Amino acid sequence: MSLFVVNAPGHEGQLKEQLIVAHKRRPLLATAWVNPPSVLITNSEGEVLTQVADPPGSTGRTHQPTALTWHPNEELLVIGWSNGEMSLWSMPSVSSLALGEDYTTAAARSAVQLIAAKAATQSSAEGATREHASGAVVASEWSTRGLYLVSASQQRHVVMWMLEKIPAETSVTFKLKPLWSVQSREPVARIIHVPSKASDDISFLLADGGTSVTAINEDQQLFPCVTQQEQIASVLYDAATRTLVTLTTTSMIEVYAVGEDIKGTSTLRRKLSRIAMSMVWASPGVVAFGSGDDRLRILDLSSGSLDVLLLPQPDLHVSSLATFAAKGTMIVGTVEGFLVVFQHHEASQWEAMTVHQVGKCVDRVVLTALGDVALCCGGSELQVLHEIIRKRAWDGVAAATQISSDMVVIESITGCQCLLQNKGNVHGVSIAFPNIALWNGSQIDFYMIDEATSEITFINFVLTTSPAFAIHREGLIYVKGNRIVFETMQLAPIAQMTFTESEGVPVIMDIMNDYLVVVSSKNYLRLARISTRDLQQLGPARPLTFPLEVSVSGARVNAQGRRVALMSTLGPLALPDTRIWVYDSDTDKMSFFDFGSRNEIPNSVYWNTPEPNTTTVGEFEYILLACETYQENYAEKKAELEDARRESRPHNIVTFFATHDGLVLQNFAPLRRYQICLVGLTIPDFLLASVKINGDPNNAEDYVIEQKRLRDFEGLKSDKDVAVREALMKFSYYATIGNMDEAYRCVKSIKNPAAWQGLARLCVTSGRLDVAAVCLATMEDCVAARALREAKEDYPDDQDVQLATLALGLSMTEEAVELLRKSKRYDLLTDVYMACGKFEHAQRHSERFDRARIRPVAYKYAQFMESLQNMDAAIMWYYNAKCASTDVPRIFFQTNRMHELRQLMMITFATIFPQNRELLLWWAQHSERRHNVQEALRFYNAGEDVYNIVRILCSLTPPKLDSALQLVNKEMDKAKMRFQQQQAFAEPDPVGSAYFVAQLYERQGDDQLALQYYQAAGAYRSGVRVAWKMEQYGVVANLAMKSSDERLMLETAMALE
Amino acid sequence: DSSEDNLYTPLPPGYTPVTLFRGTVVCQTPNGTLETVPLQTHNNIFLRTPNAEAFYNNFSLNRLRWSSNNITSPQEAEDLAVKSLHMLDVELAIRVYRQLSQPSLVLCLEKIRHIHEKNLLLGHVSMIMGYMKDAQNFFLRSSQPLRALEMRRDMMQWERALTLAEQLAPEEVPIISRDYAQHLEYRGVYAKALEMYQKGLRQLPTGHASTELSVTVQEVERHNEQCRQGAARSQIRIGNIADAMKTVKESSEVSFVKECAKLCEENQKHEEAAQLYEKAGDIERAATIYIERCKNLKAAERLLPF
Amino acid sequence: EALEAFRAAKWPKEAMRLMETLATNSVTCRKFRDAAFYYIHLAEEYGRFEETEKPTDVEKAARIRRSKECVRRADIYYAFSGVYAHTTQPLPYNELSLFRTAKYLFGMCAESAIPINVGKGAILYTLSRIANRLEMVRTARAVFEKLQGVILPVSMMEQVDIETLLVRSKPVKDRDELLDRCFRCNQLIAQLPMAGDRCPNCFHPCVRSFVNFECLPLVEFVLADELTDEEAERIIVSGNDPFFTQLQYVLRPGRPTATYQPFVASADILKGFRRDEVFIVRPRYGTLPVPNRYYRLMRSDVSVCLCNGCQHFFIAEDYEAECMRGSGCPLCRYRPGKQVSRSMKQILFDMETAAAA
Ligand SMILES: [Zn+2]
Ligand SMILES: [Zn+2]
Repeated sequence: MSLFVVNAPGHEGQLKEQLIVAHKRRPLLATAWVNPPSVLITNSEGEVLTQVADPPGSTGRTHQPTALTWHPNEELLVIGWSNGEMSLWSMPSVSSLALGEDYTTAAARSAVQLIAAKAATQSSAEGATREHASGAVVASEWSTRGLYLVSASQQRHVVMWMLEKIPAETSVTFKLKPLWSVQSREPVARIIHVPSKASDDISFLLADGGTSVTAINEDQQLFPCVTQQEQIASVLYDAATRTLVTLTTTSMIEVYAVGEDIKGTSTLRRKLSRIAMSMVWASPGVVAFGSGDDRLRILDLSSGSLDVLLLPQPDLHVSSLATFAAKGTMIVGTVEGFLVVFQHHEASQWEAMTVHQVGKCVDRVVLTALGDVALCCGGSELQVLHEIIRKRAWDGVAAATQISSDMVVIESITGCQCLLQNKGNVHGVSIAFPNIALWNGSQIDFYMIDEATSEITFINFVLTTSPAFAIHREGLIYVKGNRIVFETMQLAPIAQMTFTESEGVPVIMDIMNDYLVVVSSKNYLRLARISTRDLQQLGPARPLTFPLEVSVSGARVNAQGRRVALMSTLGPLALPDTRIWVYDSDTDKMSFFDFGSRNEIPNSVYWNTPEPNTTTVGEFEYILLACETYQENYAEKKAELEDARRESRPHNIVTFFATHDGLVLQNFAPLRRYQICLVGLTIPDFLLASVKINGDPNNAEDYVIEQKRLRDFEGLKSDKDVAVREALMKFSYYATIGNMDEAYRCVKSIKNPAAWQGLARLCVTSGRLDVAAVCLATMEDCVAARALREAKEDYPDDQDVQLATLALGLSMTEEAVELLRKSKRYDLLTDVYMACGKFEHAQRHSERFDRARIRPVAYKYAQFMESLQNMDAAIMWYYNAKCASTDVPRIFFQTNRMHELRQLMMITFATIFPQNRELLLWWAQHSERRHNVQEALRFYNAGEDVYNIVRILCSLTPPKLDSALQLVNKEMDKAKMRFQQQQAFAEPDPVGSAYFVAQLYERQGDDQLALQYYQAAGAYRSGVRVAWKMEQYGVVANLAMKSSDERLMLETAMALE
Repeated sequence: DSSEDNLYTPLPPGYTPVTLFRGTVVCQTPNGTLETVPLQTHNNIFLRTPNAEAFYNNFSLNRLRWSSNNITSPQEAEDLAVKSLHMLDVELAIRVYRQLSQPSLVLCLEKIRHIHEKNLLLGHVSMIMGYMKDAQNFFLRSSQPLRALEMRRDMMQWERALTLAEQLAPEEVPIISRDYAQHLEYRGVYAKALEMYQKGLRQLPTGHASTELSVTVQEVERHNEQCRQGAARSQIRIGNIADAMKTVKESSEVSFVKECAKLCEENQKHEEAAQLYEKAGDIERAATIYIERCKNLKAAERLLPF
Repeated sequence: EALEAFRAAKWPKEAMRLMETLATNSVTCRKFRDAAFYYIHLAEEYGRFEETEKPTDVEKAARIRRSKECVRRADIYYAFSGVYAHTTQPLPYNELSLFRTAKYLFGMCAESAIPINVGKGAILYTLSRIANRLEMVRTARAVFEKLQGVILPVSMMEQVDIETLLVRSKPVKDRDELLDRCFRCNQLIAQLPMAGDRCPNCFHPCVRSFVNFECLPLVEFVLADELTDEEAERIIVSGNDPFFTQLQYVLRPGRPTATYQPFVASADILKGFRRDEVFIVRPRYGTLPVPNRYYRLMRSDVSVCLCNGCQHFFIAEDYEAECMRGSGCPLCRYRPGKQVSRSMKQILFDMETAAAA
């Protein structure tokens, strides 16, 4: 998280939209004002250096500065006025003094820059009004090497100016001499330069806002380069690839390739689907533009594909654009007053880094050399915004968090809260309760905190420019020169220590409890112990090795003064780095961890901060490190809806265990949008600064010091016991290092079941089971214990299913379903999906992966509706489970809805039920129960159940033998059809119903017919008993052996005798 | 918001009620006409919309399955679930708990949704709610008393499990002790571990010779070997040296004798330590301990060539 | 038919997965006949390994135990199908067969953990109502006082209260024609069978039929450690009750009656008897080595048969009558004289005919 400190140096005049100029490399900035017309020259951070009034020789008339331009290398400014004159503002160079290299601090360099700019000179170029024909100088442009100047007036004239850098006795002066006098069609809106070689030649382009883009070279002729059918709006040029882009007022863009003679050939032509359109270079070969709408548009010249970069907030309209190619940041300014900063990791590769709300109509956005954002807003308002990190501090009693340019919220865990507004800005904050101190560059102001009356009593200031300072209970430590001085709150000098220039100047100073860490500008680190009288240094300076240029930006020290966490930045532009550095001074070892693998960039890193008069803190609590980084279930959500309403780039609070064997990743925790920042670590409680309920982040009062328990400290809300807490710390440490046996040993002495559920979760994540049985048995959770025991009994060869069962018992659902996806067990996964009240997921999983447990899903839904007593869906879901022969009749009979079933079966329910075969057979059986024989026969015929029809027909009085014989012979013909098909592919299938017919003949003496129909039916046992009748015994053979029934053959062998 | 006053419905004056029917009672006017007076107890009990009063009226009248239709807050769902378990209605309990994010409880309830004996179901419900003594009593009075054992072993209350196993399962007494002994080996307590390992010996099963009998015999043998190993190791831990050394020498496992040989020096019984060091599988460390602690050169003279 | 396809090509892994999934589906959907069929086939296949693998002895014992568990589950589900149909559906039923089924379920439901979707309330209600209808008044009041201690559906308590209050009248005497008889003890089983359906005097589980669950004149025993199965039948063919002394070792006062003591026979006993007097049951768990069980046949007027795919006992006339339903054995759906190739082409031909319409 970052915030833009705002400097708004007012001027008596009115600001101009496009008249802000920023030097590319030197931290300089200048802008024009009118009535009274002047120019304000300021540094990158926004402090005013100088102001320059009307050009020399003016006869009482103030002249409006109409054009400004910076020299690409020299700290030289050129100003074209409105009366035809031209002036050059030049300050004496700092390096001409040939002083020492003691300018290692920004404040000293700013001071020498200011004292150099005080004696600056504004020189007049002779005869400028003659060359511009008494016309206002509309535009100006230096060459790439800064040797040639081009000026354009309002009288349609273009003049070439030669720069002569002559040496003098004390400095180097500059003379501008006119060379040409070139006529233009219209006053030139923009002058661009083309270099001969990609990285002294004459190659310029002039755009006058009309239908002409006139090139010019050393030939002194204004030959056009490219002319289009419409009036041009703007031109955007890439010097490295010599790529020109012409944009018209009608949302038309053309891409040209500039040759040696400044001639363009069209290769990419495109159309875009009051604020004038703006267009800037987002990346080499990638152009970003906006048409005053809510969307950005990004064009890739290499591929020709145009994408739209969306803004989630409606009503926003882009007003101006700028880009910083060094870090890849676009600064979108809006009419409302919203500044959006985009940082690179074609539209999918960009992201919104941050959002800022200045709150005024942004006329123009400019970017200085160091990355500061100058803003012309409100017509006559200049605001320089400098990105600084959120300066937050915590001592052990209260937290002081910076939330704006100057507002600081100081709040304690006891309920005390107060607001601090510094007279100047805020750059550093140090708290050692009740002492508070703020550093704003030039001076450090230290006050007290009156907790009883919520007052802040100002003690005093020290006029020091040290970037490193720290206030303590006994006094304040601040750097002054090459030395550091530790004093009291009443400016009583207690001690001081001095360092040589070869040892550098301290840049980082961090104190906590009674330990101090000092880091210089050349990676020199010193650790010391503060006392009541002296500062006992522990060892000499130690160099550190980092396996462009690495500069350490921050240093934190644990409460032992033994291990140091280090934040470093890359390059002179201070690009944040994705590495955390841990240094063990006692063992003199250097370890690091990379945040690039997690796609995260850190902001701050914090050690554990023990409370005052609390000496029961072990070294495992001291080695813990915390850092902030940034990249069907209807009665379920309402339980956490209170938290969801308490909610009214992602945050990652990540904690490591700093080990002498290396850095081990302990735990990770996402945050929410109302938890703005982490102010420090107070074991076992995170100290996230948060906004209150239904609050606003920009409000100063709307801030509370929120305290959330660690993810490894579940179930410990008393925060009183010490032995349990330290044993849990050791358990977490041994779980992270993988020493699960020592974790078991540590939790064995803990009577809190929270340690046991932590160990059970560790067993889930480590594949341990017999220890997990003890974990479940210690928490008095017999449900999970018996579930694990049955899982072991049912699956003795699979530990994955047992682990999934344990995780499900431990309220770990997502881990369990992922494990069961890994473990192939889709049926158990479907059962779990049903058991969590998600029948839609069960249906999808059944229809996608395992298409064999969809009937259980339907049946379980039917039972769910039956218990819910929504029978309208219960009946249709019992039908969908293909169990309409046992359950839908049951659900009709039990609810006494028999009349509706009778009406349904008499022939949404009537569309499906009457034609179902199983329902018809059930109703036939039910009517046969009611002795309604004829209705049963009718329904059996409608359901095509030959066995039951033959049984009833043969059981009737008189027996309807003819139709029974017809059906029996039809089934015999079907069986013979099957056997003939089998033989053509190369004793048919017996027909059971024929058995009944034989029984009739068995009661009528028709022995031969009874035997024939028994044999056709497959009644070998009855075949024997009917073969015994007259005399035949061979027919007894070939029957028993067909059944492979040993008893039959045995008995026949006995009976043959 | 009360637990001692019964709710009262004010009957209109001059009424003698004669029949309650569907929550409404017919009261006879002094003229003899019958007028229907509705009880406020049965208010809105035929309404299936999210109304709290209807849910409470159904809840009080044990209309639990009907009240499942009308639930307004998750707390009311929790009340319905705990009451449904309280009324021994597991079929409704599963349906309610499917909407309360307890998949383990639902899965374990689906295993007991079919049981109907009130003692056994009462014991299971008591175990689920966390009333172990009542659950044990119900299981003991039910048709499957062995559940009363399984709750103790799963909770590893080995004293109560062994107390129950003395009359329920005579053959389960050793195994239950053995794990206990192993747990005792974690606590530093070895004196009662000796008794637990000694009682852990299982008599040899006898019967018809087959694969099942052979596998049971092998399991009994392995259990006996583990019990004797633990007993000997704990004997060496406490100081019973001579008794444990015979068992150590009888076996052949190298790791077991290696673990047993370490603790003999602390009790100043260096003769058995000397005997075990040479057969521990290493001679260099044995000779180092000889020359540093034992100082018995006669034994080291034999190990000199190696 | 995909399960039959898997079993035709051996492949035990996918056959196991499919059969277990089908059995679980049938249990969850209360297809108790289907569940019994799937479970008995799972027990049959649990000893079908791959030919390239030689299983260990421990795995063999574990799979034997799982096969016996599946056999017990299949028996319980097949018994419970008709009782559940009578309890929850207005369907035609037999009375004496349902009574004996209820007695068997009561006997074998308390032996071990009851399988899923087999309820004690339904079986107790069925037994009570049938005993009241068949005037088994002493049995009716015994099972009613047992039924007092289970849970019944919300539309059953009033009726069961009325039934159990009315049953307290009438003389306390049960009919001697519909009582189970233990041929081992030669005594009628007047009291309800205990856990495992065992005789009060002998603790031996009675050998019922498996269509109407009526008792059979068979006595179970296991051979000693020095006998086989092949030679016994041939010795009996080549050429008063010897077990009575063993009987005197069972019901004699002072003898240990905590657990059932099986009858034991040696080679001396397996001689000098009738050829058909012995029934040899080889439990079909596949290729797993399991010793055979033996049964003495007390009487000859009752015909008993064994399904070649189940080796359960059935009444021969009732087995033949049930085989006409179009499945075969009611528990196994087994049909003799079936070739794997012909039946495997039958499903293809049926698919062709179904695709035509
Ligand atoms: Zn008996
Ligand atoms: Zn069979």
